Amino acid sequence: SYDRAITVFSPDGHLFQVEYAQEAVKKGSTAVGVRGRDIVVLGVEKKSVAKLQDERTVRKICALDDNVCMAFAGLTADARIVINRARVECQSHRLTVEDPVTVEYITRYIASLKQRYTQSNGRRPFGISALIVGFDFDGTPRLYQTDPSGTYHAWKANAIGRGAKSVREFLEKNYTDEAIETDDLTIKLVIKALLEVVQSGGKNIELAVMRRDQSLKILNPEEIEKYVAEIEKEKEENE
Amino acid sequence: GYSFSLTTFSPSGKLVQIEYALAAVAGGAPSVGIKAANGVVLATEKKQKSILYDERSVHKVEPITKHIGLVYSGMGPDYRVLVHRARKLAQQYYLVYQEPIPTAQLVQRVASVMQEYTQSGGVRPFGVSLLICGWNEGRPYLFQSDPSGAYFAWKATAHGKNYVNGKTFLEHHYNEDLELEDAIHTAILTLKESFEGQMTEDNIEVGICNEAGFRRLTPTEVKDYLAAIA
Amino acid sequence: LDKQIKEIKEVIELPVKHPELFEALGIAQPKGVLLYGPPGTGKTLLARAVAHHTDCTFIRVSGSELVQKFIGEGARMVRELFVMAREHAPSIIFMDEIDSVQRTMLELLNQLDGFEATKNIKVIMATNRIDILDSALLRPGRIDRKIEFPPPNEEARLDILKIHSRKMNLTRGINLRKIAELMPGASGAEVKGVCTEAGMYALRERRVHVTQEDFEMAVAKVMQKDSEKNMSIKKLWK
Amino acid sequence: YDRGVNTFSPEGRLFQVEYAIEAIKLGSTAIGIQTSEGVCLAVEKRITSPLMEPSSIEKIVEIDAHIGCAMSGLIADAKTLIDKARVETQNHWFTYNETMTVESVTQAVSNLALQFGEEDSRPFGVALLFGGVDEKGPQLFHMDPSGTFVQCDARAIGSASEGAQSSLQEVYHKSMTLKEAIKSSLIILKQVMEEKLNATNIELATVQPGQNFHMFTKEELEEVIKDI
Amino acid sequence: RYDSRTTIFSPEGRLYQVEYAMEAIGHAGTCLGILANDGVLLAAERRNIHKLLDEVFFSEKIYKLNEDMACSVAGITSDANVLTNELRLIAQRYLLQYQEPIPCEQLVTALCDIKQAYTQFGGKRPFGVSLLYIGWDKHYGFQLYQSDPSGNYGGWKATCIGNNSAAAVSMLKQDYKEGEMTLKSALALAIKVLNKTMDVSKLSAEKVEIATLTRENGKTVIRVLKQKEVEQLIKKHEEEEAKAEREK
Amino acid sequence: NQYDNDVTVWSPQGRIHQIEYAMEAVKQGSATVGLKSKTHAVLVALKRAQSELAAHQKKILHVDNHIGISIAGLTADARLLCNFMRQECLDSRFVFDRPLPVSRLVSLIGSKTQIPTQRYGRRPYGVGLLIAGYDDMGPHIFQTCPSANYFDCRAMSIGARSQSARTYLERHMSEFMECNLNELVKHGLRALRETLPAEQDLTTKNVSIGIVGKDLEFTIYDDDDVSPFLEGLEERPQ
Amino acid sequence: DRKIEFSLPDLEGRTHIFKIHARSMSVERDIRFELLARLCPNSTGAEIRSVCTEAGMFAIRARRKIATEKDFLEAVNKVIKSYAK
Amino acid sequence: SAGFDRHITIFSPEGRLYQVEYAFKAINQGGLTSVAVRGKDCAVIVTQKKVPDKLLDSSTVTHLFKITENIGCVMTGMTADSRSQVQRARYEAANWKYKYGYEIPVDMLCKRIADISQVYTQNAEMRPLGCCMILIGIDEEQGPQVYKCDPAGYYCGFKATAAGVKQTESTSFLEKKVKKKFDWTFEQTVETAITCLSTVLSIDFKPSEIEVGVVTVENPKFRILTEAEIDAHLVALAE
Amino acid sequence: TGYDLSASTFSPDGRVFQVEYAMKAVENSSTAIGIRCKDGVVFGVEKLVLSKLYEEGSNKRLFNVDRHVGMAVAGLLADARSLADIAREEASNFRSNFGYNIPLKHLADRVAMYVHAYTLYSAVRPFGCSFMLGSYSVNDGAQLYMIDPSGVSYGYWGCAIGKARQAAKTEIEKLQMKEMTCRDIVKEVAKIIYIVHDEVKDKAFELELSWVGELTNGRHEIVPKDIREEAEKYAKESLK
Ligand SMILES: Nc1ncnc2c1ncn2[C@@H]1O[C@H](COP(=O)(O)OP(=O)(O)O)[C@@H](O)[C@H]1O
Repeated sequence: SYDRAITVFSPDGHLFQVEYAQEAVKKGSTAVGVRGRDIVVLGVEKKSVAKLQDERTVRKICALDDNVCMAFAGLTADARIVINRARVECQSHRLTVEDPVTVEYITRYIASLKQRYTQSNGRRPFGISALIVGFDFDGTPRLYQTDPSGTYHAWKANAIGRGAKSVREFLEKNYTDEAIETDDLTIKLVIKALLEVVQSGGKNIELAVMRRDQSLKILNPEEIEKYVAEIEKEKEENE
Repeated sequence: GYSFSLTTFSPSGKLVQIEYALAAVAGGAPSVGIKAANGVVLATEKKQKSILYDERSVHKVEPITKHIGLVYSGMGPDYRVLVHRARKLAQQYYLVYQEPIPTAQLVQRVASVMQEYTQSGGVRPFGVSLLICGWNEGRPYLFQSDPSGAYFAWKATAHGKNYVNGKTFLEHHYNEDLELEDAIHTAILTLKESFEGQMTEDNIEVGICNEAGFRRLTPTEVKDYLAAIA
Repeated sequence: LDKQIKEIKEVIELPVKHPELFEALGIAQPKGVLLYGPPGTGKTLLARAVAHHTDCTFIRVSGSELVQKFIGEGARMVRELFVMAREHAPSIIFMDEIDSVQRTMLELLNQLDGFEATKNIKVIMATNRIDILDSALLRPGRIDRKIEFPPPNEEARLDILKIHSRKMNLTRGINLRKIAELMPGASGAEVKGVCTEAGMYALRERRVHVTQEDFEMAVAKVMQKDSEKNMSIKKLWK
Repeated sequence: YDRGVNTFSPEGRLFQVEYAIEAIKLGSTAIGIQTSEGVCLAVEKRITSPLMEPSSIEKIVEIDAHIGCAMSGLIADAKTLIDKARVETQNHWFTYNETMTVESVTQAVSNLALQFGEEDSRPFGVALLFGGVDEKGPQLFHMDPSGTFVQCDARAIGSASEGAQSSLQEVYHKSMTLKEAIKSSLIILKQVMEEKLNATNIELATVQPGQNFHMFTKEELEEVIKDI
Repeated sequence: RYDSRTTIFSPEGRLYQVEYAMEAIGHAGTCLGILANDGVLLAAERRNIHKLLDEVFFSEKIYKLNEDMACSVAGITSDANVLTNELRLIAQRYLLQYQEPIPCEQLVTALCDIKQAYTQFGGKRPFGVSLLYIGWDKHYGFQLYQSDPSGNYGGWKATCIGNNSAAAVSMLKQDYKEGEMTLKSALALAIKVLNKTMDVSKLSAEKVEIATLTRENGKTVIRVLKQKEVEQLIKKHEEEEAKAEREK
Repeated sequence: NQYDNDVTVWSPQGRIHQIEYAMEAVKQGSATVGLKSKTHAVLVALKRAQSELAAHQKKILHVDNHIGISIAGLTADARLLCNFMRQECLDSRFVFDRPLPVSRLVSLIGSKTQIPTQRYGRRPYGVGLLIAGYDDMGPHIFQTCPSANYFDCRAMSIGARSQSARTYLERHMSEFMECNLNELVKHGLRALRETLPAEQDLTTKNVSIGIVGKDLEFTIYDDDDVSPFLEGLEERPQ
Repeated sequence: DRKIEFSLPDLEGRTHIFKIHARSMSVERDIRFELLARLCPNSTGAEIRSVCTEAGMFAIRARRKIATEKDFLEAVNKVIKSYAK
Repeated sequence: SAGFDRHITIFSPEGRLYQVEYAFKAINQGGLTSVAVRGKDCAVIVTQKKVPDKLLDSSTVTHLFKITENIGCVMTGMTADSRSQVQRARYEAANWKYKYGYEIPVDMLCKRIADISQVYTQNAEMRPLGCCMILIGIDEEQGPQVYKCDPAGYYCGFKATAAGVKQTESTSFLEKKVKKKFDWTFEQTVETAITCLSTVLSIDFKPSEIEVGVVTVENPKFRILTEAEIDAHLVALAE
Repeated sequence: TGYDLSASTFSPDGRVFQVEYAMKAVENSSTAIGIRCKDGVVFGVEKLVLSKLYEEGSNKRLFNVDRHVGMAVAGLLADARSLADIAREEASNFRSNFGYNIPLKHLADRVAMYVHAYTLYSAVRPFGCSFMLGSYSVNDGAQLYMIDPSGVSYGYWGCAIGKARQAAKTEIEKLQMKEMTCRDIVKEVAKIIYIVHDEVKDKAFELELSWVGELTNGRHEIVPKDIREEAEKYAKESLK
């Protein structure tokens, strides 16, 4: 048997189609998020909005609920439909159920959505992966990622392929078991990962930081440039 | 090859299956349709594998309203099915808007219909291209709908087998200020150029849209107009 | 067409005339050339011309033999052409219509990556249509530019006419300028074709004709071959 | 003869679900043992990244307090089976007001396992180990994508499952105490998977007839670490 | 051969069908969205310039669906028509359930989601149509957006789609204008870009279709240019290039 | 071969090789034994083991107190038909409150299994069954095949190595008709021993029995019932 | 006439083949071959030969003119686990 | 030509009705031939009832059928499909009379059957009916008609027509006959059909070999001629 | 080859080979004959003894559920059972709606239309058996019918389906079915069964008979060879 069909096993049991979904994600750009002492911080890179194109329509980050936001890497159409599905799911569950929503339920829901759209022929799996941030682990922060194979997991920090190969190794080398001292060092580590990222010029890099008690916050390019310069100076006296 | 299925693109960004349906349009019997200052003319030719037929038992020119003319070039059965659905759609619009179908509305709706068969491999698009003429707002108009599910307008047009010479004749012969009878004469002339053999009332039928209403030429009228073509 | 001559000369004639420049500035010599444009329209006419001015051996390969299509000899035939070219250095290798199987493509890429430029041996491979494969070939060590062949302009088509106009006679006032403007967007060989189809129009009267009117209908029958279904194609693709 | 499940192979087998059996090989190994003292399940982790939350891998999951569960296969179909099992057990309690016996769980889960080609899909590339202490005492079962299920005194499923199963067969008998069975499973895992065992790269779970709750082990593996 | 069906993935992880769709618009048209201020315009060229095509609708590339929305079309005509009617239906539904004009971005994203859904599922084919729209709303006012078969929407100060898009985007980068870039400067830029993208000299008016939206009429209006004003624009461009030749 | 798509494909030979593969899948099952007297019906099974620390796969399933089954094939379809017969027995007990006769139930299973054989989208139920049932009309021992066909046998055996059994039952059918229950189960055990390899012998672990009678409800006779009947088994001489 | 079946070596077979290959190699006559074999999964005999050669390579990289048991172990991890990754 | 003809919905590169022609070839395999001829006030049908064996009952192998008490029918094709389409035609006529109340002329019936056949041609779910249709009927105050419908869905009226194996020869005979304007009366029409068939098969028929049906303005009730009437017609042609 | 794989796939010339495969598969099955007298119809079927595991009367090929119709098959037994079920359902439908007995012509027509309907759609295959239909009606006449898996049915004075087709047809031809009564028909049917390859290459066979007529109030019953054994010994009269 071969990979020409969604539901067909390889003779050694592999499903080459979902592996191709993961690889189609792997061609997608860098996406690295971490959870700090209290805050969860993310950084959007490689947008490269060229002059005539506007950066507003890029949608570097979309907030599902006040305690969860997402952007996904890969195909923007699939990212958008999954954003709409997650937003509708969380809002409807909070509105309808006798008790409100937690990030774990929406994590399960999106994992189930990927597994479902992956499960049958005539229905292409999503070619996107995303790194989930939640505020209400009894007020504590927590971090997941999602995968086209309908797979999710929890991390102290996570990255995906294009950013994984370099940045994630840099994190596993650097990540201190002590949570980054305050959101200041959280943003410092995010900027360091962006330094491990390809270009780090600040022309398209933007970040969104969520404190797990405060709602989501959006960072301005000027503050991002100031943080990048601070990290460059810190590397400068590191000699 | 890529024409095996209609649901996929070619690397050249072409739908090979839709093209071959238009080849069946080329295999259709040529029809000539031109507009005049006072109306529109739709002419077509017929031939029989034997004189055993009742050549008047069926009609190739069909109306959709009392003031609409319509002619095709393709295989008969798909044409007749499309005519039935077009008449029913016109009736539905008459029920809804309390008005008869406008020519533009009719052509867009029938083209959307003919697009409805352009999805999924279990169905096949019509091998029929349509010529539509009608009166609207006191002025004559004409268009054409093709198996692609689209439409385009035309002051002078024709299609079928050996259509390119008809195009050349229309380019070098048609002007926008022609008169209805002279339009019928031009139509029969370009049909005679388009098909071999003598053109007689057994061989051609023509429908003309007048602003008040549309009618199909009787066999005696076909004999009279076909005779003394210049 | 003029821009084609300069860049091909800079990439073929120049590496032939002054190898000292590339060694003095310490560069690996340019290795490959690739041509975009409508089929022919000076495509082969250029490659054949440059080889004459450099006097190097010209190799002509059609796209047809490239695509033997039954694993004919594509694996080794590429090498056999290459080795013979090295034996007759300096030489120019030309292939046309690459668009007209994957295994011999990898074979060519490896040879393109592997053979030495120590013999003024270069590859000029030409194409007609814009293909997805073509953009993949533009890689390090294989090809270095994107020469384009546009359809000839009004005065440009006139020069094409004048190229074959030496042999043909003329009336007391044949204005090729007015004849030139009647075929907008026509390719090059078709401008030869209108001269070609004016050819047996001289046989239509079985004597010296080459008349101004002749080209006016020598235009007529040429354009339709460059035509016909293009009228429908609008009603087809739309 | 590989296009679909609904086609019989020349020998009578199916070369579509036999590969679903092959998918068990690419999954991590897991150990399950049934003893009169209790039922224990062991799961290998092979830590993939220090940044991962170790418990985020659901290869050890509970469907009810009287019963245990372990996994070897694609974690997505794994979670689907896990959810289905929790749903059937909870509904069985809702209707009967009693615990769902482990054999009934294994049977009722398998009906969802029997949907690859008989309704109106594809077998789930997951093989499971169930461990329950109920009205029939301590119980350990194994079930595979083919839909067959078996009551097991011991079982090892996953990658390198064959050698572990062979060694366990050489050592284990159906009259051990629970602790020595756990020790045998632990030494077999330590032999097979990576290195000296610890909470990071192995997971352990065990349920008892007198303790029909908390199969899980959370840093009480330290006794195992100092012992084995 | 991993390009047969839209729902399969290839061992390099790309969708050959959707790329085939992009290449299908690659030869569709030359429709463009102009960078402009005080008013936004679309410019379209028709490959149906003929002595006998009637253009009865007085427009075949532009289609207006609001008092503040309009669209320009380049792609498969049947897909284009069904997409425009679907947009009309979406606008009708939004106006019915909100009693408020739709935001442009919400509408275009809804269409792109529908297109993505049409691509995702089996037995179904991507709409090989890319079309440009403009709109004024209470969220962002002047807005210009582009959509593609894959289900992606592109926001642009200026953009051009169809054949020879590379030259248009390169010159729009080169001849770019910002801020004070009035509608008349946009007309000049559109004229120049279409003259270069087309092979013609003295670009004929009947080969171009242009529409625009103006907000000095702040109750909002959309205009489609006739032949005479376009011809005057052509004459203005001709005299501009003549002056540029006089600048030698 | 082109002719190995779904059962919809008729072979030129007048066969449908999918059905023959289903019969082979029947032969894929382990040895089974089924035999009756004029008052009882008994089926004997050989429970295939997996390991010294795993239980043998069961072969005898309970459908109703008056009808019993024994399976040989891919257990999924076996259990699906088992649930089917359970449902039909329940409906029979519900409508007129009457134990369902064997013949009508077996005909229903035949029709149900036949529908896939004509229709694409579902492989036919590929499991071999032995059926033991007693009703108010007579005692019955039955077999069915994935070809949607069923056979009423005085004595029947399906599975691997079953031919030695089949010879045993064919030779001894002059005896069973009025043999007692103990003699009938001894005959079944002797039939099972014929299929045994020289290196394996019967025991409670691998032997399963199922008995139904006119005054004895169908029950499954596992290890506990196997223990007494093991005595009186024919030896293994040479 | 005769069909001869070859199966993957068991623990006894693995010990025997390790004895066979290690005999010609320069090692200390103190290695626990049985430990290596039972550490070895269903790995074929070619795997035993390759592991012995890789242990020799490990020794060579340190220029130790005797191999060590440590080299045998590290070769086992290298080969077996690198493929078993 | 080859390859693209394997499915009915696939247009060959030439854009031709290949599966339609294959249905026609399935028609021609049955060694049969039929004809319908229109007269001044009569319509005549006759077909070859080539009885293969004597052990069958001749009543059970008829190929003339009454679909309406005043409309006739004649078959050419495989028996099962012919029975199916005559049942369908009877149902369609009955439904028309149920809905509209008054008559369903042969024109409507054949047009409807041809339309439905076009439907099966259009969708790939079911194989097209590989048999042809010929009918006769009297019209309101105008006269008799003969209509021919085929698997392609082609549908038209006929002054004379033929079906079966012997298409071209029978049609040529009819064409040679019809060029002259004369009183094509009932006896002359049936004689012309009979002699056409007796030459195209070139056999001196015994009466059991053929079946004759007729409808006429003076006798609108459709009739199937008895064997004795067949002998009377034969001795009429005997002169 | 090629244009063969589906019942809906036409051949480039002629008809679908799927149907032909169906009827030839019918040709290789066990033989079944049916002969009708003036007022009644008699059937004959040969059945193979399987092994001694068989139970002297199991899996027989004679089935009859209708107040005046007898029915026997010659083909694969599973499709035979399914077609018997369809015939029973159609007969019950007619009896429920119309309220009276169905003419055997109409019943065979509907059953054969359903059979051919199983040949039209590509998702379904033609049947693997051919069977015969026998009845009498006091109102209009006596009937016999023969139906094949191709959806084609005819009425016969006598017919024979199985691996005896032409030889058994000739054995039918020697009879005078117009005027004979069903009492002699049973004897000739059983003898004809035995003469035509009873166990030439086959080991042995079992014979079963069916008999419906006006003399038995129109209803069908299996003629008992448990009594009078006259056709059985009549067959052995023909051994030499
Ligand atoms: N620019 C040009 N000027 C003159 N002749 C041309 C030109 N382009 C093409 N031709 C004609 O084309 C022929 C050479 O073949 P060409 O079209 O260059 O390539 P190919 O052999 O691939 O068609 C010559 O006969 C020449 O007359």
